[PDB]
Amino acid sequence: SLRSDLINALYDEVCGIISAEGKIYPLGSDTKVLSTIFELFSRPIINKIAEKHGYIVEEPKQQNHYPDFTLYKPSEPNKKIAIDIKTTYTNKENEKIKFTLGGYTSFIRNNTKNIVYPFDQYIAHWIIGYVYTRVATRKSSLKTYNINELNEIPKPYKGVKVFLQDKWVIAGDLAGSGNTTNIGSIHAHYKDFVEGKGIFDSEDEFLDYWRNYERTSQLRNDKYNNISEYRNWIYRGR
Amino acid sequence: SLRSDLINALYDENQKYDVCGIISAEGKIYPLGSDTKVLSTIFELFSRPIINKIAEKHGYIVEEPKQQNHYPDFTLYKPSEPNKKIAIDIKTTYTNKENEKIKFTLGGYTSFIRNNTKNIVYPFDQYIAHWIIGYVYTRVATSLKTYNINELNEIPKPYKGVKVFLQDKWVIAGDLAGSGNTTNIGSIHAHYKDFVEGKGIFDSEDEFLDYWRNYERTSQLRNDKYNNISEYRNWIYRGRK
DNA sequence: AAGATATCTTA
DNA sequence: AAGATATCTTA
Repeated sequence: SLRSDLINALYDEVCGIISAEGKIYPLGSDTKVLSTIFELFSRPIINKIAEKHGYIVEEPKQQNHYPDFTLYKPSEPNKKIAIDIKTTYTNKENEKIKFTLGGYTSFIRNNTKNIVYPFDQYIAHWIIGYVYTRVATRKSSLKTYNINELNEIPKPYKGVKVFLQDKWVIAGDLAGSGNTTNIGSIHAHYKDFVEGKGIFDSEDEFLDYWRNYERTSQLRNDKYNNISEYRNWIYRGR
Repeated sequence: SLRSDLINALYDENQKYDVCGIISAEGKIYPLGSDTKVLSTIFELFSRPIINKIAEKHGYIVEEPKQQNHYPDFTLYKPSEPNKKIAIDIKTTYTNKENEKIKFTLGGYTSFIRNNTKNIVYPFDQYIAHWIIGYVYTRVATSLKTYNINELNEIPKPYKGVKVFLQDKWVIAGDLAGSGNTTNIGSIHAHYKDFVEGKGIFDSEDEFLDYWRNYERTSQLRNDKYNNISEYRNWIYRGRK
């Protein structure tokens, strides 16, 4: 399928930035550097596979718009797939990780706000999750290298494990961010996201929970703070 | 001096080299995207080597943060003068037309400029200078195809007119917010050359710091207090009340 | 001014 | 949970 192909290609597949003159500057250790590194790394892979499956690939023509990639075949343009690259680290393998999966106050409550095409034209919402182990930056990460010095440039990451999965499967009930209100993924191990061991029962339960989520913890206290407390709410009448 | 050196280096180095992509240890080159986040990381990893060239030339030690969200991007100093560090921070912005006014988000106003050791590499009071290295670039029209080692020139870039400057945070800060939920200090909204000429609004770094330490998070709690420089100055005049 | 995009630390 | 890091957008 398009999916079996994509995840199969991502799996089978960086030391720094290069300039037109020839200089290559090393990478920094902050997450803002890696996110960009992974997003870019993913761009020509998602486009090669999409082609293969007669899909068109689009990107936000406008900034601050979800998702990183919009996919669709010409014919059936009302059936669009949404792909989003996410990124998180890990200090030591096996540890539990979590992802921030998007705002619950935008394209999930308003159909046009902060998204390319109306929320309703997307049939799927995948999450290509990248994970990496943190590694302290190097002094040598501060000098420029040359095309032939390449195999010597250190990187701020060790072992990167990547997974692909439907958003709601890996979504949780705990908020991913406080002030910028983000949906939070499950806080589990890597293969739990890979085996899709989530907590929500259906796509619609996922949206029902988050679409009904209150910002102010006070209002949330007597509404429902988690999955458990949610279903009760359900059995009471909402 | 260290400063004029840094500036002159950021000019000449940035005026001749263009970053057109990321590279793999094996050879493959991946093009860039046209969105600010992508761009703002480039100019960040780009300056690091220069700030390190010149700092070394003046015998200054350089240090990047230890945690993933600590200010500033670099801490300079002489071991001969510890409690005297220089803080450098790179900011980015964009313009559609070449001759527009710009504006940067100069960090938070409720973190370290309000609390000594919150979100900063070393206590705030251990810094003498706080510079900003601004990068203004120009958005262009927008590829998704991997270019080989011998194809650097075909690689299109999504920016067309980088302009950098180094100036003091306080000199260029304004009386308005740069962000709401992320409580950021706003810079002056002015034409590029003004950031270079230091045509700000605050009379001293002393006035800058106090404005931002009393700025109430919301217009409502503000109106009775103060919403700009003139109102701040009347408030001060009226007896900080 | 006020909230969105992404992701993290502090506890 | 909340508030930090950066920057944008909308009104």
